[PDB]
Amino acid sequence: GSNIHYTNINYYENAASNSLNKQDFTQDPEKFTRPVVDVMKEAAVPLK
Amino acid sequence: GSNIHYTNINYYENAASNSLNKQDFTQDPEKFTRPVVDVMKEAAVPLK
Amino acid sequence: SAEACGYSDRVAQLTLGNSTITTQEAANIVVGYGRWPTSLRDTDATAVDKPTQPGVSAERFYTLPSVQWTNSFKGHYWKLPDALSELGLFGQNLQFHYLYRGGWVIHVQCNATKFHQGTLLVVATPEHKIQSAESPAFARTNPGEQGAAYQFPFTFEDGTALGNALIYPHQWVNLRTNNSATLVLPYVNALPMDSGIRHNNWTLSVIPIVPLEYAAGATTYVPITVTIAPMCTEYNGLRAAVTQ
Amino acid sequence: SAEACGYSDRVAQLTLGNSTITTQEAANIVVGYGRWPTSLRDTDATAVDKPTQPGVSAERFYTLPSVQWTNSFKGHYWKLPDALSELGLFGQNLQFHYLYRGGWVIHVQCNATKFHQGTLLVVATPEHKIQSAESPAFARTNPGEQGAAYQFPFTFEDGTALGNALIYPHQWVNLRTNNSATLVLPYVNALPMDSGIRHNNWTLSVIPIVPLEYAAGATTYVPITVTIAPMCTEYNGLRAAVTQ
Amino acid sequence: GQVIKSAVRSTVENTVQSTHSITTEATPALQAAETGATSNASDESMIETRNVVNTHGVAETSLEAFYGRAGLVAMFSTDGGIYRWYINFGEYVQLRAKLELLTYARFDMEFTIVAQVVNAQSKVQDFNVDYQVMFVPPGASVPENQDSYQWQSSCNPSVISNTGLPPARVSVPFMSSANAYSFSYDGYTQFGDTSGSSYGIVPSNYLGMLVVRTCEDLDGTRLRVRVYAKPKHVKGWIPRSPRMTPYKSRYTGVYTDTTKFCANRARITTA
Amino acid sequence: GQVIKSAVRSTVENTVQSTHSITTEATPALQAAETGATSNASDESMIETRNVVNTHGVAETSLEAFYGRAGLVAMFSTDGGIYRWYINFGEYVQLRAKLELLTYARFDMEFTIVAQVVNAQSKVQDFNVDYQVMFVPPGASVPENQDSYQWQSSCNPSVISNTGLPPARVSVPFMSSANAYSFSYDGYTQFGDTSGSSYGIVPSNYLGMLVVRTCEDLDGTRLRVRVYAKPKHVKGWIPRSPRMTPYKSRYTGVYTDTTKFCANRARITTA
Amino acid sequence: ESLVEINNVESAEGVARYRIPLNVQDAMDGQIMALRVDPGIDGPMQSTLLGVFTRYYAQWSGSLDFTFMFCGTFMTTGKVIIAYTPPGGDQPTNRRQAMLGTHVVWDFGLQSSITLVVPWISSGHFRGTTLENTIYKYRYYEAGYITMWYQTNMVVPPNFPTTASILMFVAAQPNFSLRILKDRPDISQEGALQ
Amino acid sequence: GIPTLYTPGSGQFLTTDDFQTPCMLPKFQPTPVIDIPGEVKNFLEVVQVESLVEINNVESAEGVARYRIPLNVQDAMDGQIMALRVDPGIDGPMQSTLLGVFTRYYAQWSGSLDFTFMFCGTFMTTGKVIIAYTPPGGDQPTNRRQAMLGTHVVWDFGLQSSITLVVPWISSGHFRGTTLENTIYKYRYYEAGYITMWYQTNMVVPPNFPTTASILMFVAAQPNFSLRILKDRPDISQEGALQ
Ligand SMILES: CCCCCCCCCCCCCCCCCC(=O)O
Ligand SMILES: CCCCCCCCCCCCCCCCCC(=O)O
Ligand SMILES: [Cl-]
Ligand SMILES: [Cl-]
Ligand SMILES: [Cl-]
Ligand SMILES: [Cl-]
Ligand SMILES: [K+]
Ligand SMILES: [K+]
Ligand SMILES: [K+]
Ligand SMILES: [K+]
Ligand SMILES: [K+]
Ligand SMILES: [K+]
Ligand SMILES: [K+]
Ligand SMILES: [K+]
Repeated sequence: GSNIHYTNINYYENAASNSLNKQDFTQDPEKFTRPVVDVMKEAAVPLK
Repeated sequence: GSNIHYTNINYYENAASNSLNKQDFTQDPEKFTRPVVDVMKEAAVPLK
Repeated sequence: SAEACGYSDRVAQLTLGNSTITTQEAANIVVGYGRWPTSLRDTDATAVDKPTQPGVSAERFYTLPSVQWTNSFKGHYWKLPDALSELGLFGQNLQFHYLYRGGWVIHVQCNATKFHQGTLLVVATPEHKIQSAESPAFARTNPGEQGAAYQFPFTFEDGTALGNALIYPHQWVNLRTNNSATLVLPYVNALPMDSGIRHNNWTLSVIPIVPLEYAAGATTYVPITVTIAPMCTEYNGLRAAVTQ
Repeated sequence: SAEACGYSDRVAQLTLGNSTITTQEAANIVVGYGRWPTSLRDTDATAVDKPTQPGVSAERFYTLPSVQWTNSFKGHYWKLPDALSELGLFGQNLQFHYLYRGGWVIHVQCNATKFHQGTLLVVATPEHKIQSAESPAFARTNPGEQGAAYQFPFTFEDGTALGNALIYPHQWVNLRTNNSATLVLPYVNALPMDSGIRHNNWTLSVIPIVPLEYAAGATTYVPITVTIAPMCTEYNGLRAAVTQ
Repeated sequence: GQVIKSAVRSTVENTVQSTHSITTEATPALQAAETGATSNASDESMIETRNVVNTHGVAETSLEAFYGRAGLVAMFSTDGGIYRWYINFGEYVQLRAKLELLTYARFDMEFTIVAQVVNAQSKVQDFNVDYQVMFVPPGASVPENQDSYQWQSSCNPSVISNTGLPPARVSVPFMSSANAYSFSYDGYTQFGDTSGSSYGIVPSNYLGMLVVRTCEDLDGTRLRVRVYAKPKHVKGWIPRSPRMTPYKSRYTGVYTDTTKFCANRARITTA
Repeated sequence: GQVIKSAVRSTVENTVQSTHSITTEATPALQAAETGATSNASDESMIETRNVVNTHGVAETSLEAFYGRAGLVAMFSTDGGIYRWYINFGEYVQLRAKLELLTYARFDMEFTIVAQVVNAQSKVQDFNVDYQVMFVPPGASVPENQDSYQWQSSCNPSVISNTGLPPARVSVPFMSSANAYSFSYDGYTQFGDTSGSSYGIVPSNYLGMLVVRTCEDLDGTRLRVRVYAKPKHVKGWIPRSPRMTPYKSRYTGVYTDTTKFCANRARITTA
Repeated sequence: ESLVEINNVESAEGVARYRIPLNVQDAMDGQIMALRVDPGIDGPMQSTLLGVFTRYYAQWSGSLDFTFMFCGTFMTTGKVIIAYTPPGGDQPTNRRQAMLGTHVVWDFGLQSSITLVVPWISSGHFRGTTLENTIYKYRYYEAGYITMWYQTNMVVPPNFPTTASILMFVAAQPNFSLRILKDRPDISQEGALQ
Repeated sequence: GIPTLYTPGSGQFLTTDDFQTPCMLPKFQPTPVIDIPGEVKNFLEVVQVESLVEINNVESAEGVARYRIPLNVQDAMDGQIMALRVDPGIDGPMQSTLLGVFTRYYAQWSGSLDFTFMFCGTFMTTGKVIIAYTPPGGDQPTNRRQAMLGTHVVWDFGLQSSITLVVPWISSGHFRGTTLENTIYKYRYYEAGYITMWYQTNMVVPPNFPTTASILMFVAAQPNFSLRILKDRPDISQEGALQ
């Protein structure tokens, strides 16, 4: 996988010159998968 | 032989980019040479 | 006294499930790569369903049909788990599940007399390919419980030297010394588990390197018997029974 | 809210092994004699061999062939473990062992519409004998997975009153109220374990007491389906497979 | 106004061992797609699971990993020693389809230029020649000829290289007048005009043109040029439904109607 | 479950001085190969030895030292300006035989590409031309021609270089879906098929293909390409019996039977 | 979740291809549908969100969420069984064989939908996204089948529609991931666009 | 830019070079390393494993028979049983062994060698044999008396079926070339000596017993063994590319 240690010095003035971002994480997808006002717990029925 | 001191900095993001490993040791070969359950000491007869 | 004097006793007893095997002429016990069978670690596993672990119903000794050490005998081999795919509950669990993982305890038997001479190499080879033919026959890659006769022992059926098969877990049955070989084998694969009907992890070979000879008039009919026990097994991906 | 208000919710989910059953019109869940299935205690056991406990490979839901609620329908029954003796690994473990012990989770299904009326008694009877004939036919005492049709429902096939079958664990599928019945059954016998090929501990009966009727023109084809899961099972006395 | 949190993860979710469940209380399997919410039934609730410490990463699907590589955006040959390319990513479909997976996005870009000389029959030549690529922002005068005064490029940025040198390469910042580029625009380019040709294009996405020439005249040959673009430092918003029909035009998303996406099979009951 | 330890060493074993031994107790020389164990008789027990502080290293036989160098894996010439090479190491025997010394192995790889132009008579030309090597994973569309759209390579990784530049070179990680590559597989490629042609090959070892082209058309000449691979960061398991017969096929280990490995001599009693 | 183009047959055009046909039966245990679960192969899954992104990669891993919504009248009842058959053989031929695998029994009611989780059950940590055989022999990676059968029957009142539809949704679970980006095979062109 | 001066070697492709290079898939995350038995870190672990010597490499011996050293009841004393150069990397009986194959992947070697022999006659078959190692200087010993002046072991057939003769590392230099090729390099300089076997007494058997028996010969590297300078194994070759 990715190296825990490696050179990370910027040689140029503008950030546009920098190499690619190295975060690459993901986030809870709820804003897309469950964009609802009322919480609907997994163990209960959705509608009542 | 190998140098006791020398540059060891990774310039790339992925470990696959790194240069060759520099360990190169060997290990006790018993798992291949003597994979037996009962210990058979060098000074004794093997079977009794 | 054996552990005290630093030697291996010639007698042995192997007990698994409802089966017990004994021998009074063993030559120690080999444990492949110095590793006993082990369960799949949570950090190595990938299949998410809770596995089936049959226990004693499958982890016991199964004796296969004997093979005769004939004058022209070139050797015999059995694929694992193929050889036991239709035997007992081990076979049933193997058929009903997509995935299987397990180790083995192998006991090869061949007794003669102090008037006979001969030597068998008993070797358990990981990923042993039967590739002497342009297009390998299924009957030879998966011979089942009957096993298959060797046709190319010198080249180990795979284009390598028979004499170098010693790099794999093995023992010898040298008639003047012992009448049995015992090998404990851990699961080996590049995966946590695999299909028991599409891949054989180990191949047990019994090959005569020193032909069977004897004092004139001695018993000429000398069988070789293989008894194998699955050990530390687990299965995933349950469905209807499927065989290769 | 259900446990707070003191009522039973009409929805239910039953999950065992790799199987999940749901219903949105249940009528609580019955647990026979108020007892969930339990393992054999060391103080009750007699067979000395270490038992086989297959786990999820056998403790899961098996759905049997459906039965039609015909105009002349008198009822249908299935013997346990007989009905599952040839299904999955439960069947294999039952066949390969002399002794078996286990409980059950039964889910009977029958949906119609709010335009249909009818009522089925769903009862699990311990030691239910089919003794209406001088010499009972094996086809009726052990009907297998297909089950057998009732011929004498009023006398419960055993010389007792159908109306008193309520003394046994049961529920009703009254179409205006529910479309399924669920029963959890513990192992019951006068012995710690017994043969699964010679004795049926329970018999599941589905009997129409109020005939199926409906508004003219409604769907007339109404099936009844039974899904059963072995639970907390163990086996002793391993050998080759044997069926009755 | 955000009522739904978005915690970050660096690995996929583990699996925890689960046991049987026989109840009228918990019913994970029952769902209602009408709500607009994706099912929340977990593996552990539908079957009995084992423990799986899953260390699989999520890096290769990040926006940076998905978009962070070069793709062809322009390819042409000079005519009279010059070529004018309007900067837009609709000519070559691969990168185009990728960008349209997002509604809005901010990113810097790395442009790489690969050029070589070809003859009239389009046969490549081993000929080193100096070439100039000049970025002409909207409003600046575009040179008409290979030797026009605009090539002085005292203000317009230019990159001069040689077909004998490695590909030229320069980074560009997020240049839109907007706060993000738009890869879908349901509107018109100007007030007072509702012609179809001015629909679906956001003018702020067009930053100008690249004009290319050989510094001196080639004798009978031409300069072949390929321009590649690589998004960097990507920030994106509002995922979109992927393109499911072939592209037909460079500037519009017009398409040919279809009655199916995947090919047919004999019957729905045979996989 | 490991009952046999594997301590590491950085030098071979020393020799310690020993003296004579006349006893019925210790018998180091007596062995029993039937046990499956290699003799444990030491030099010091078989003869009278002197002290030898042996500083000989063990580095050059480590997996990294043995495998850590480039070897040819592909060599071909374009046809119509293109060539499709299925990534596999069975065509050239040297590296192939090395890899088969292990059953399973994990390693990254460094690929080096050396290319030059040759004419119809296979005579090398001093001609600098740009070439493109595109990695096409299984499932992705493989270009049919030198100018097909797939060369846009917006997602597929590509490396574009020139025969006038040093050899191209890129590293690749351990890419198998498995937890190690397998150099011996006693099984079939799929369920439901037991034909010999689907035996002995583990599909996960095949990661795709490399398709090569010259960016523009060569006039009557072709591109000659050699691909070298160098394993890096090697981890290996289960040593295997070395190949002892010539290879005959690229995808199978089929061989010609033989009655001897080494050549014969007049008699067993004359060395 | 996005819709699976499940009814991909000659007689179904456009929107109709998303509907799984259900009808009042006059026989028991009948089959309703079948599909390979592999998310990246050509077929009903290729045009889904999951399918498109899976087709942008060479390998995948993870459990899959297959959700179904019944769309008949409020008075229309029924029970169906949906099963996942791990690999090894061919798709199950009947309900008895299918129910031996991972499955869920769905009862039509107020809660209109049900989810069948196709758990990640694989020999390796990842699978190839294509099952292309002729060249790579990737049929090696087949993930199995999902089949649906009548558990009881679809039942309706007098004069009601005797046919109804089920919509099929699919999505990746939280343990799903993809590796090795590759060009989506569905996006192509002849000449440069003008 | 920082002023630089590029040097000779620039642009070259040394197959044994060791530089860092850009990765084709910079964000790729490999499958986890799982527990697999038999991990090997150095091939010295392999050459220390005994393998059979193709010792009876004569016209009359084919296949498996080539591993058997013939032994038979004698009617004369002090006779020879076998002979072999001990060099692990030269063409001959050793070339197909594990030790031989790896030695053939290198140019130089050092270390003691383990030669183990297993008797395979009947339990009633007895005998004593002497196995000797003759350090270099002359030709192989012509008779048992000459052979016994060197390093040796006297083996008595019995319950313990095998015996080990350690061929100790006795060399002028710390290493020896693995080939004895003379015409070009004159490497005959490195010859390590000979191993010979002789009847110490005789093979003796009861009435009607097989009067011939076999001995299997094993060889492996000792713990002080090492190899240097990797080279292509001469046994692996091809004409055209394989299809
Ligand atoms: C002097 C060197 C020349 C290098 C090229 C500079 C290019 C500057 C323009 C940058 C604009 C890029 C963003 C375009 C995004 C919109 C795409 C579209 O909708 O078609
Ligand atoms: C864009 C630059 C191209 C560089 C080459 C990339 C190659 C990617 C494939 C890597 C796979 C290597 C492992 C193969 C090992 C299996 C060998 C075999 O069994 O034949
Ligand atoms: Cl496909
Ligand atoms: Cl297919
Ligand atoms: Cl030689
Ligand atoms: Cl010589
Ligand atoms: K158990
Ligand atoms: K268990
Ligand atoms: K995790
Ligand atoms: K729910
Ligand atoms: K979900
Ligand atoms: K030392
Ligand atoms: K000893
Ligand atoms: K040794």
